[PDB]
Amino acid sequence: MAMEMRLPVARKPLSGRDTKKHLVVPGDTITTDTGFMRGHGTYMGEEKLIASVAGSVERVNKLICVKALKTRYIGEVGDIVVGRITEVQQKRWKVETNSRLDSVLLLSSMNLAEDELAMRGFLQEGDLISAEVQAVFSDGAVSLHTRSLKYGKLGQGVLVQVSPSLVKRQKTHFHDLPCGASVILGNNGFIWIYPTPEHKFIANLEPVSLADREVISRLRNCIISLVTQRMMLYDTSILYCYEASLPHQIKDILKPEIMEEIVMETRQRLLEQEG
Amino acid sequence: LLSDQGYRVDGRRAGELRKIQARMGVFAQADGSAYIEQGNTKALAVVYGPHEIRGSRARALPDRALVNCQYSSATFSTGERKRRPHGDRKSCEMGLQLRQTFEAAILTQLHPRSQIDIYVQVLQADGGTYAACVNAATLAVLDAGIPMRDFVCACSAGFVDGTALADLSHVEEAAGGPQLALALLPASGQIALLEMDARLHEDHLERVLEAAAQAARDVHTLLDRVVRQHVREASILLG
Amino acid sequence: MLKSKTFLKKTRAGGVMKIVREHYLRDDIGCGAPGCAACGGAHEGPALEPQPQDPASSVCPQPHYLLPDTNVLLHQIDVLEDPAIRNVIVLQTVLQEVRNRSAPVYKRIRDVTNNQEKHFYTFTNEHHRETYVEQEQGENANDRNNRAIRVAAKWYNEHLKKMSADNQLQVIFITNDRRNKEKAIEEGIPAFTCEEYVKSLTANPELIDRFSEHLPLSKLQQGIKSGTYLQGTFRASRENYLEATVWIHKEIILQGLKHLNRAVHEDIVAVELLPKSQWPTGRVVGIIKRNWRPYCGMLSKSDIKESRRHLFTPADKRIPRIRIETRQASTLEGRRIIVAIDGWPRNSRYPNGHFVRNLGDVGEKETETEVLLLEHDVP
Amino acid sequence: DHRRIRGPEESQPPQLYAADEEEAPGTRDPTRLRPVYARAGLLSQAKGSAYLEAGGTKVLCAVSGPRQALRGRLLCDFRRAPFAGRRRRAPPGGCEERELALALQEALEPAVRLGRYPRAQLEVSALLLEDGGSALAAALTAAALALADAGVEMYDLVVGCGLSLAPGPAPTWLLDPTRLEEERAAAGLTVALMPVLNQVAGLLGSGEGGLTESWAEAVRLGLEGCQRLYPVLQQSLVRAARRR
Amino acid sequence: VTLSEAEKVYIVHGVQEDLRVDGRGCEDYRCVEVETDVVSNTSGSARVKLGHTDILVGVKAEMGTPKLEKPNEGYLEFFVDCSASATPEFEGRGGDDLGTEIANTLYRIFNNKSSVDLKTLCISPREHCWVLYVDVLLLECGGNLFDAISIAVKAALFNTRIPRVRVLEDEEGSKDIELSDDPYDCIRLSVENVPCIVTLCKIGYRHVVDATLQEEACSLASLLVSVTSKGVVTCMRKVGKGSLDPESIFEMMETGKRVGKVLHASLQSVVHKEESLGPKRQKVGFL
Amino acid sequence: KETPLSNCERRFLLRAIEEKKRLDGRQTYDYRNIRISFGTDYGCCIVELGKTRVLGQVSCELVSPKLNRATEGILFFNLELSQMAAPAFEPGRQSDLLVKLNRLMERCLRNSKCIDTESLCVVAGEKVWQIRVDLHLLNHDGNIIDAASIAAIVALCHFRRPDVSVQGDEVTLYTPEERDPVPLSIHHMPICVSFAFFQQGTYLLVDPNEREERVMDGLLVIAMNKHREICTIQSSGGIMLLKDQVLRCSKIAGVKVAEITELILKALENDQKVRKEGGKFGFAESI
Repeated sequence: MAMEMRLPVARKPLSGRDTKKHLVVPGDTITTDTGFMRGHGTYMGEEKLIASVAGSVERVNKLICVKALKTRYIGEVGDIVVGRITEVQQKRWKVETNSRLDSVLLLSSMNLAEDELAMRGFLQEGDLISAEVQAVFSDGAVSLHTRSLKYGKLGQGVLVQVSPSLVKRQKTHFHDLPCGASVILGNNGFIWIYPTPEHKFIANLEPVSLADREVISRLRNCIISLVTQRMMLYDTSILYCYEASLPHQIKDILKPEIMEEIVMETRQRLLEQEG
Repeated sequence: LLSDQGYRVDGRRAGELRKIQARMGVFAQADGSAYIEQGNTKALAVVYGPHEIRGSRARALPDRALVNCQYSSATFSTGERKRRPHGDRKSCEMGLQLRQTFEAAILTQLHPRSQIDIYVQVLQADGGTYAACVNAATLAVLDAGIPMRDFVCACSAGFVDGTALADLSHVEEAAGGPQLALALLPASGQIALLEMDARLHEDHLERVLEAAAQAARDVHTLLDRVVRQHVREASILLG
Repeated sequence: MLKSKTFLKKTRAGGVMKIVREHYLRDDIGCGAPGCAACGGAHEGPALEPQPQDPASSVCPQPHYLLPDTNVLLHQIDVLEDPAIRNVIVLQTVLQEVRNRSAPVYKRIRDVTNNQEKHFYTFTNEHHRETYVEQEQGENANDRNNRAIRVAAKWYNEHLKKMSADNQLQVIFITNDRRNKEKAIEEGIPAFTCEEYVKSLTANPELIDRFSEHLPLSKLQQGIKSGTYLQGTFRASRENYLEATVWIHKEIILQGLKHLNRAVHEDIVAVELLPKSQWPTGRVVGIIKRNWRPYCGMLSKSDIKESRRHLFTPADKRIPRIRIETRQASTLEGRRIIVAIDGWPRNSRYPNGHFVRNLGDVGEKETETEVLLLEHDVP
Repeated sequence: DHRRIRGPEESQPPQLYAADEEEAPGTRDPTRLRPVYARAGLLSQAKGSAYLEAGGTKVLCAVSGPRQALRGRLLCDFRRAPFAGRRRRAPPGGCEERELALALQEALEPAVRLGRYPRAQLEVSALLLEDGGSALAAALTAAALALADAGVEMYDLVVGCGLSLAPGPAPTWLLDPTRLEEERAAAGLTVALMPVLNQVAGLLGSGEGGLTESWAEAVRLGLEGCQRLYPVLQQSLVRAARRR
Repeated sequence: VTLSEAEKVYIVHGVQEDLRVDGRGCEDYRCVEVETDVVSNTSGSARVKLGHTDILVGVKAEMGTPKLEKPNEGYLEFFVDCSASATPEFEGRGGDDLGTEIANTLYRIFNNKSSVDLKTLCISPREHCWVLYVDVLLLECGGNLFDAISIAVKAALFNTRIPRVRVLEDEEGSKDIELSDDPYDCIRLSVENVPCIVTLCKIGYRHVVDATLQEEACSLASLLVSVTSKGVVTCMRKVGKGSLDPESIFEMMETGKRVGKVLHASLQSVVHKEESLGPKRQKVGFL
Repeated sequence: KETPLSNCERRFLLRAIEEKKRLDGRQTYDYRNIRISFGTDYGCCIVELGKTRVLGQVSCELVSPKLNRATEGILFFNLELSQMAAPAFEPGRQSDLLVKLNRLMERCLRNSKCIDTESLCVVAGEKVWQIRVDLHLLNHDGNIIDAASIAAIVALCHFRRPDVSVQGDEVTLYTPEERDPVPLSIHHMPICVSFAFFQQGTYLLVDPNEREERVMDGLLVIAMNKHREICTIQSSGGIMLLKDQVLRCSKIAGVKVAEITELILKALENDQKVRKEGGKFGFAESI
């Protein structure tokens, strides 16, 4: 039983950026070429396109928008999402994600009066669900639907909340790693980690074995370290973080120096196999 | 003695500001977090962003967002210990003016049925509290990415011996008497908020107002650098 | 560069509270002498007359400049107002210490400073980056001020030597204590006293110049019933305000502020007899009954246009001068007001009182009428 | 402030101005209990009530009935009477009363099962009429008996006893002290356990000086005291049920 | 309502086999950050940072009436502002509820008369004594809330510098008080008898030191033990909805005094490393 | 529970604003016809700004002074919204408008140094006058700011306090039967003028009534003086305005404070000439 205190280390700038992305702060003027449509994250002022959120700019052939760095989750059609149930209303559930409103899940989408009082039993207040996004309401509320049986109420696992602008828009988010743990990389800021089943819903409440648990908890701390050092989060990055985590024991990697060397080695590996 | 031979008590002339340093992204637990300091006045601002209404659901407006601002000073701010419960009158006003300035330019139009909360806590007050709180809240909002009209900057000004003074300390607000704080958005020159508690004569008024606005523009020429510097060292880590 | 200064001042509510102030250090403080080019040239403000015509050096110096200490500036102000002494540099620390010490000395220095012809340059030593000193722990404030003045004088010596083209302009330091002159020689700069310089300038005849306690009333009335202490009414005189009498119903003469234990005109006091060799002379040792009344008079303001404590001269000559604590202090000038006394602490020469009401300006009929009614107490 | 009749500005108690030397009460047996007089269902307009008396310590409790996963929440209010003790407290109080109310709430929830009360609440109101001794433990015991007679479902009763330490050179623990034995005291402790399930329901005791062994001995002695004290409460609640 | 029950049973099965969700052992703290003298308008200031949770404590000095119960020496006063900075759950009135309770516990921790030497605080008896206003302003609540407050108030009382005042008094009214210069001020408190709180929150058969928000939310009951430097144990408290079986109290009490020894020695070493290192140096950083 | 405004009310009133015509028929720069009435006893005034009644009362006592300020008297203001004034003014519901009026009145008539505080001190540190004024809003059909400022200034002008005589340490007050109560010392009369901004500062209006406040989006308050000094200004409503607008607004506010100071002086003279010849309440000019 040992405890450690330290003086708080002052942050260092740590510099070569090599970036030509064009950057705006709110209030300044976007360069107007005639034949732009409109954008989100900007507005019309005095017949001049004025950006409204600090960040970078993106230009499409017709669309000019401003991409920020930390927003809450925006409703998108084809995305998979993880959410937490808050209230049990009469015809629908209220699901909280990191969106600007609590998302709504109608009962007509859930694959299982006879429904009204039994609605409470098979989907408990406060569990964790994963679903595809059905559509978007008019005011910006997001509606989600469980189409296939790979969605549903989740297992026991562990959850980590991140910023939703730090994950790739890359297909097949469901990754079952060769380490022994499966992960759901939601398109919002949720990452779910659960042990892999061999049978291939019902709550399998048996205790998970120790090596499986320690692999699960090694992935979680690497995800925390990645989102702390502000890098993109995807499957090969998680694998190289696991490989870089293998020399050190699990408790010590939340010290910042071990985090620095893991992120540096992972970024070097990703860059050298990038091309 | 406040200004003799062009020099003030702090040792600075009539136009230049204090040294102000703003740091973004302190509390990763919250959504937007900023810490600013103007001389010895410390200000801390936290915004939890557009979250849905938790309780008392009749408060929601159908078209635009709702802005909730709460001002709380620390109990150990000045020499005399003051208590924030049962001392609410000064604070209630300081919250409602923040509500005014951030319903002014926050674009509530893009967020129907949405609650945006702005919490400002002051850690050490050395005069010019209101401007420091507005600047901290502006940096905190631009952390969390709520899209707004313009960068918002606030400052203060006084009038002593025929000369205008900018960015008063606690000493200069104590003995002097003419205070005038304003909040300004500089893209259009529109004064967002005025505060003045004085015995100031009409013929001087325009002069000090110009100096006040000039000080505000200097704040806009400093914090902008910080914001751009911050966002630049975001993008190098991303792409 | 930014530094921080710390004070531990008291309050008005009998309390002690900490103060931390910011303190900036600027680089663009000009030396005030056009011989330097690094400072810039001829600030529209007062200059120090570069290459001065010699007023009368003629014994010790080359053409030079004068830089005084605090005590010489408090004492030899009658020397320094004179139009022969022409080029003196004034430090800001000395001026602020004068502003703390004596009001009309500061007034006269300001009135000479705004006068252009006698060339004075005020130097902001507290904010110049070369000359700022911090307070070392274990050092009184007077020692810090003396060391700051010495360091700034050494800085002027080194700045007028090297930064100028050719070093032909000295600086001269004036003092009263010869030990301070010895310290100035030991650290650096040449120096002189006030008296030696004012003698050996040249051309003499233009410039030859240079509590008792109060016992509580129980012991007083015990001593009256038992013996030596005897009570009576107090009475001042319009002739000599050091002289006063006490009636006993026999009259007792008492003079001197040590014996006049700060009792106002019509009161009930208790006098102790002096020994008979020093005569019927007595001394006030206690105050039995205060009997005060609001007095008419005028408010003579100090030359500081910002201060709070002010001096009040009453109407009749029998009442000592009263120090009040107002903030108005400007519209009250030239108007007869009435002031009421509230107590006499041990520390001050004067009482403490307060404003009550305004009557009118001096010279109008109605004001003088109501004043002569209130003084002789006609209802 | 303006909803009660105001009087003088500032008042002082007479005991501080009183010039007398009050003697210590002397030596006693450590496990010397006070005689206990308890009866339940005393009040009429309340759903359940209990009155508990021990020497110089009096306490009364009453329970308002249930009113309109989901789980019941018993919020308990603890008021001391304004004339209990030497000094007179303010009628709102505000500092010490909420501190004792948290001890009550964190000691009663292991007793009252709340799965049988969806979306309802219970109001336990305790009132301390005479601060003769162990103040927290008698309030716990009377609130437990009042909740039992009120007819809410439980797992067990709650029996609590307070302790105290005489500040002599050999620190010897005392059981169920009087108010003078708290005034002389250095450190005082209070435990409460459900005797059937044999589990501690809440312990709160301020310290002045001790060592880890002594606190352990005090805890097990308090468990012995409450287990010892139980049957009088049993027979009193049986007689109160026989009145029904 | 804050987390599901399947993840509850996963956390408790992780607890019973010595690997929690971050990979710590049964009896291991995470990294603790202590910063001295942040706010420059106080007599003493401390900042304490544990994971997510943030506690800043400022201590001022004031003059006042000592008391009528204890006339000849001074006392301490506590106020906790559970601010609206932490959660929007407590925004306008909910903070004064929880911010009450913490404050009450601190009085018990300082109800010793052997905790801090109050005979130092006397100026002249029955007339004037010092009142240490200790104010706890937590910035963000992140779990295990009572440990960091105790670490912070110990660090802030170590940083406390009280100015040396002696009062002259005469036969008259005479309230003239000196406030001697040279802020040397060797009325620094002897902090070596000031206790620290350790929680021991119970999850299953095993008890866990330093629960997080998930690890508190999965737990039923908790023991609250305040330990001094040597072996001295001040007040104990049971906090929680659940019940607690008796032998677990003794086990958690011994584990609490062990963790208390480790904490106390390590805090003394770290704050002596602060004052040994460049009081004019280090450029104190709140960023 | 207040009645909501129609859409057609908004459209017709904005179309009326766009051609510079009010509802009642005055111009843009015209106050309504005001009336000042007095009570029986001293210091009781009723101000009608035109279907808007504000009651004003001044009471005064002897309180021990504040410790930092031993030599002047305390002013204490209370502007309380009565229940009869508006059907939505239930107690505790309208906190925002209550604070927004209360702090504005307090800042104006305190920090403007309108009435002397230094003339009040009887015995330094022991006995000082303490003035409490109470304004009750009785009927709500326009600016509460303007009518409240008028009522407070008229009540401060009309109030008289009982005489005290100081002799040594004796403080002997008198009944109003035994001595004439002296009037109070006033430096100047500061007053408030309200400006309404419509559709982002295009159209400037003076003195909006109820519908005219419901349709507006901007309010501005300028407090000025007889000698054309500006005391306080305050913006509300969340509008954006250029500085040219407030520069032209100060001039019109100066003309208006001159006219209302003329009205208050006629009011005081007419009431005093009424009370010289038998005693009554003195109406006042309604123009």
